[PDB]
Amino acid sequence: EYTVPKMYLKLQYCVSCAIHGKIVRVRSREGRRNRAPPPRVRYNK
RNA sequence: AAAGUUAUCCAAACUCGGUCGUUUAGAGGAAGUAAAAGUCGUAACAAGGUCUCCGUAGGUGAACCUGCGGAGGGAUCAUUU
Ligand SMILES: [Mg+2]
Ligand SMILES: [Mg+2]
Ligand SMILES: [Mg+2]
Ligand SMILES: [Mg+2]
Ligand SMILES: [Mg+2]
Repeated sequence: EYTVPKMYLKLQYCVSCAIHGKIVRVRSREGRRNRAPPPRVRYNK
């Protein structure tokens, strides 16, 4: 039995390249002030 | 005791030079405002199609472009061992 190793990276972007690669996107005026991380899907349908 | 006369003082006026202020002529050079049915491009306002702007330095017909350090008045108030 073998376990393939992992790889660890830390990418970091300017804002101009952040929303062209769809890392983040425009939010509404009221929804802007919400800094909780998005809830990742834990059921996947 | 009059004309006249000697030496100081108070001094108008003229001549030459210096200095300050106002007004005015000038070949040529370089800007601003307005008036246009002008010529050549399209820098900015939408991610204005290379995100925009600030200080500094260089370059190009013209708007402008590029290097170094900033700012968000941005196109992100946000990504977990
Ligand atoms: Mg003159
Ligand atoms: Mg003249
Ligand atoms: Mg431009
Ligand atoms: Mg802009
Ligand atoms: Mg704005």
